[PDB]
Amino acid sequence: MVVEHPEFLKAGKEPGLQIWRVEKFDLVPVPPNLYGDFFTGDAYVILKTVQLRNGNLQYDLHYWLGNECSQDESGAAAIFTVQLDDYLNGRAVQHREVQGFESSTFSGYFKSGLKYKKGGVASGF
Amino acid sequence: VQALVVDNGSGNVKAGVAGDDAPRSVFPSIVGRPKDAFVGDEAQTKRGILTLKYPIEHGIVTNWDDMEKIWHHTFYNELRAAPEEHPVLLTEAPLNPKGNRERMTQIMFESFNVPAMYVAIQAVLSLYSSGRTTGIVLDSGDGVSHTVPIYEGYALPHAIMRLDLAGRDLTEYLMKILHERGYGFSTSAEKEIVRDIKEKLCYIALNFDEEMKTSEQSSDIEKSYELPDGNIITVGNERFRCPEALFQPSFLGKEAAGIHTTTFNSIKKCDVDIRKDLYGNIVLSGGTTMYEGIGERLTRDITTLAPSTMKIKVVAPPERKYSVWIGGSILSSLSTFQQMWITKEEYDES
Ligand SMILES: Nc1ncnc2c1ncn2[C@@H]1O[C@H](COP(=O)(O)OP(=O)(O)OP(=O)(O)O)[C@@H](O)[C@H]1O
Ligand SMILES: [Ca+2]
Ligand SMILES: [Ca+2]
Repeated sequence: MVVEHPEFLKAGKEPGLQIWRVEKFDLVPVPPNLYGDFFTGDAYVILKTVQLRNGNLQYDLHYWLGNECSQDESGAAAIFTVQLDDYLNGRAVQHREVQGFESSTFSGYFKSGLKYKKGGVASGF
Repeated sequence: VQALVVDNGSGNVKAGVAGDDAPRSVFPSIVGRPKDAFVGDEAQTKRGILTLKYPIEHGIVTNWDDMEKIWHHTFYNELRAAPEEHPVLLTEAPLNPKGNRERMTQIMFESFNVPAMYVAIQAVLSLYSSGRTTGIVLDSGDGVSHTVPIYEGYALPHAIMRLDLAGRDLTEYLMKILHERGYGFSTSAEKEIVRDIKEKLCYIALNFDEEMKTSEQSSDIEKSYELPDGNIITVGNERFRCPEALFQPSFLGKEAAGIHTTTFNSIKKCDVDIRKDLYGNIVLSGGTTMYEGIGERLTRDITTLAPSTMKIKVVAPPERKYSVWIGGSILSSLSTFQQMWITKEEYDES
């Protein structure tokens, strides 16, 4: 079986930006009103989908690690990244993003730039 | 249903439940049978009446009957879990032959009747526990050391290096060099004591030749250890000469390349376009990577060997002794794990 998940079924269908937070060993949508603000206590998975001129879709997967996130969260973010790439037939390029050292590509996804906030969802461990 | 996670080490088994941050059970990978069978700590307490055997050699299961005794002990005496009622995640060494994987699978489904199982490569689990999908893991345990390049989640099989130099060789080398000061540690019991001395007092020199110089100039090198019998032993330059063998295997009469050279060689086997990401993500795993000073020393040595355009970063997670098991705990906790395993019914009808 191709490994799937309801969020997997929604991923990469249209050009745009999709952000999930790791919560208790699961991949949970971030409310769109919060896009660009990241909890320092958490880990996130971000899929940027681009419609190329040929019609085809290009995928970049980024996993963002907060300075205070727990090991379950960073480990799950990495694994979910692999799984979502596999779901996309391996055609995503994967990128690790650490708080305060993110790529200019990742920063550029957010018109207001990247911002951080104290707190986060409880660890699953 | 909560999965059980079992890391099958040459030296110790690590076992517990998915979702824990550390294994609840850690015990020696030893089976004793009379001179029916005893496993782990109990086997060592009855070593006087038992012949002791290690069923896992260099990370590979090589005595299947005794390995089944270890797994029985794990489920029934350590965890008190019905194996037939839990999914199980089992680990395997890099480069484990598919035939060995099939044999373990057969035993789990047909001896233990596990309902579902997943087999994971140890080094991959460790990379995940570090929060990475790309890097090169240096996993040095009791019986084997491997360097395992991983790209976007998956090991690159053609680039993995196996090194038959690990912690038990280092314990034996400390036993040997302690004869210089008149100690004669030789029995299996004495070996466990020397293992503890190694873990408590050893360290890796930043520059070996300079450390030899400085340690000769005073007694500041000397540290003391209380033996079980109450006598105190004093160890000097043995403290850093012992793990130096990781870098200089000739110290053990081995012609093998050292861990820095091996890591370099492993990266070189990968195509040029991904090497930067490997050099920048050298992740240490396993008990034999626990020596103070290892990261700084590896960084110097790998920087020397690698092209000077590369950016060398050695990562030394604090809980790296357990990183394989922890990665298994995380993986087996995910919402998607149930789609990854093989079920007993599927296996039985293959
Ligand atoms: N703090 C320490 N310093 C040095 N060596 C250590 C330390 N802690 C454990 N070790 C050594 O690490 C080894 C055990 O490592 P580990 O548990 O990773 O191996 P394993 O999984 O049983 O074996 P393998 O992976 O080789 O099959 C032993 O040789 C032990 O003495
Ligand atoms: Ca959190
Ligand atoms: Ca990919």
